[PDB]
Amino acid sequence: GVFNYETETTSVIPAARLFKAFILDGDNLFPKVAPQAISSVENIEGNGGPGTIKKISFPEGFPFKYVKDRVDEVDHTNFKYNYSVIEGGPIGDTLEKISNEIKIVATPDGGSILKISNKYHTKGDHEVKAEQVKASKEMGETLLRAVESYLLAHSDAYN
Ligand SMILES: C[N+](C)(CCCS(=O)(=O)[O-])Cc1ccccc1
Repeated sequence: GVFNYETETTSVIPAARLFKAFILDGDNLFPKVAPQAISSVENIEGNGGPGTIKKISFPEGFPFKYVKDRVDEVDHTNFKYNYSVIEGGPIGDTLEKISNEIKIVATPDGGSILKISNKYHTKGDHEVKAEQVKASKEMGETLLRAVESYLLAHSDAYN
C-alpha cells in the first residue's frame, strides 16, 4: 500500500529562479554546493523529461550507497517536479518505490514556499518509519539551504 507524507518549507529565493537552480540544475548544483550530502549525480538514460534515470551517490559513511531517481513530470509553468526513487538505498524487498511531488509557489515578499509530498509504495505493508521520513526531509533541507546560499552569493547565476 501507500504511506503519504507532506511537508512545507520556505525559501528567501523567488520561485522561478529557485525552480531553475534547485530543480532543473540539481545534477550540477548538488554535488558542487553540498558535497557532504551528495557525492555525484549520474545521468543513466534520458534527456531530462519523464522517464529520465539519474543515479545519486551518497558520500562515504552515509546509511545508503546510492539511489536511482526517475523524473516523472516537470511543469515549467507551475514549478512542479514529480520524480520517484526506483532503486538503491531503501528500495528492496520491503519498499518498491518512493514517489515524490515538489511544488514551488511564489510569495508576495519575493521569496517562495516549497510543498513536498512523498508516497512510499510498500511490498504489501512494511511500515514506513518516522526516522526514514525525517532523514529524507533533512537531506532535502540541507540541499535546499546549500543551493539557497549559492544563489544569494552568485547573483548572476540562474537569471
Ligand atoms: C530530489 N530533488 C528534487 C530535491 C528534493 C528536496 S525536497 O524534498 O526538500 O523538495 C532534486 C533532484 C535532483 C536530481 C535528480 C532528481 C531530483
